[PDB]
Amino acid sequence: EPWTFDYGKIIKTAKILDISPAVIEAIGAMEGRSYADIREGQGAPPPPTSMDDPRLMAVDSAVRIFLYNYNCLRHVSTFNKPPIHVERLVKHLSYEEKEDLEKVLPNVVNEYHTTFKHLRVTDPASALLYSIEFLCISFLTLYEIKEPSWVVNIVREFALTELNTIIQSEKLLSKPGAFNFMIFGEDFVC
Amino acid sequence: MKICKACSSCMVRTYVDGNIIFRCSCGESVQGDSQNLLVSSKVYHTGEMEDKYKIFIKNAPFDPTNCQIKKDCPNCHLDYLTQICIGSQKIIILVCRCGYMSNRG
Amino acid sequence: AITIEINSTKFSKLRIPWYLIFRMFGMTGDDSIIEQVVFDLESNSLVNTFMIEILEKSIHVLDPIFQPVQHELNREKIIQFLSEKVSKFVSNPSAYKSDENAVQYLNERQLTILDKILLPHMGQTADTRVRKLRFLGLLIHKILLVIMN
Amino acid sequence: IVKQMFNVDITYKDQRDHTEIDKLRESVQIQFNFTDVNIERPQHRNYSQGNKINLLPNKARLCGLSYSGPVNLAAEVILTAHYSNGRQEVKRASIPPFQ
Ligand SMILES: [Zn+2]
Ligand SMILES: [Zn+2]
Repeated sequence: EPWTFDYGKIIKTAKILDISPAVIEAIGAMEGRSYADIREGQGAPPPPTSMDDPRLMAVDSAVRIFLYNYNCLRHVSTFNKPPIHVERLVKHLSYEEKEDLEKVLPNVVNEYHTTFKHLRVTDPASALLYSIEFLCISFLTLYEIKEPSWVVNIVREFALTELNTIIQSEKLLSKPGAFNFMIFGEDFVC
Repeated sequence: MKICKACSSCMVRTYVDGNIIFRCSCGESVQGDSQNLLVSSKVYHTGEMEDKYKIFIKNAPFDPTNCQIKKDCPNCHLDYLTQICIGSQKIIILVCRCGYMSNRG
Repeated sequence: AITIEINSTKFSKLRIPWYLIFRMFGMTGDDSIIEQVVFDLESNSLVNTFMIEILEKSIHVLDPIFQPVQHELNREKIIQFLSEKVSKFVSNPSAYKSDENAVQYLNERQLTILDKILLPHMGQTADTRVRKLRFLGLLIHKILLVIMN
Repeated sequence: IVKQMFNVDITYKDQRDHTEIDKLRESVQIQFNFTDVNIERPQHRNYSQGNKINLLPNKARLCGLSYSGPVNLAAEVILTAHYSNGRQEVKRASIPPFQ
């Protein structure tokens, strides 16, 4: 099945998470850039031209952590002690409801890995755009869940927290602002 | 190994139900019978197998430091052949740049 | 366990699990990390089988020092952990975590250090991280080739 | 080696607080590189207060001297102060060549 880039999904995701659309497209490209310039689209690197572009791996890693945490959410019954990011969303659910999470929640992986590898070895810019669009599509699919009602809040909060954590992690690799260098207890900082 | 379909990760084997139950750290299970009944492998004559010297044997005719003998090639009828001696059994292989190989190799 | 220890001016005498080096540069998928070593994940072969068993075993081996980040799939957390374990001046491990700018500073310093002292002959900028990962996979492949005699 | 491998960027904690700005300041960042490096031919002084003259290797061998040439360095220092308000003050000084 042919794929084409859809910037509308990124626009919608930015609207949902209140961040600028340039923040989403800068995933994996925030290094050596202040967040103020990132959110305004200033200094955006040109699209990748080789399969050895670290941006492709970075966006693939973001999609991977999203999918990993989603699968962790869909299999809480397996983990005797579920992960903290998932634990706080299943404290008010019964064992029957936790077991029902596997079948209720849709699988959003689709064919991401094979398509991404094919694009990476074929079209790096298409690979990056596809990874970002896939992340946005997965977030929208998790966000636009209406049935059953007892899972809508869970999936919505999980998707919001997951994408916010992803953006923050990509933000945590950007240029730091002014701060107290002596916050690390020591006489010197290098 | 088995790669998890959601997150590209290796999954453990954990034979429990009379078959292999591939468990991932993300909770995914694949069952996966038939193809993965091989648990352990060990080849005891490595360092002397065919694929150890495959590239070398392919490149042997073009290597100017390889021994040559005055023997006719049955394919292109060159008067000389490259002579190789690999392994602890001293397997003699005659090769040519035309692609001829002395049966073994 | 397959451990990689990088001895440089910035830091030394620290054995990191091999897959964590690949994860810090964005290559978090185990299949892609292992593909750097075997060069083909869907080839039967004979060296590929042996290498795949070794790498699969090495991924799951528990490390005493890098225990918390061993199963982490987010590269920012691994970079932060390495920064804390490497930086001389970070003697207070909890105070700086409150400040986001401190975390960003540690991450940037660690990324710069890694780009400068991890295979500098293959490049010293951030454009050659994936090429460095390919070269590291090739080195591990050669070592495992020697291992199998 | 001097111009590329010996760039300094170190931030030190402010140790003085006997002033309002002194309490405001908590760190100063010292940053300097070297711009000109040159090694001359071995020299020596005769008068102990005179001009340096060429030191020939035989004199160095006899007197136990060192056949060593002067090293002249030129550096550019950038000092940056930090305060608890997000601003920074930069004092940029250029060091003239010195042995
Ligand atoms: Zn998984
Ligand atoms: Zn022939």
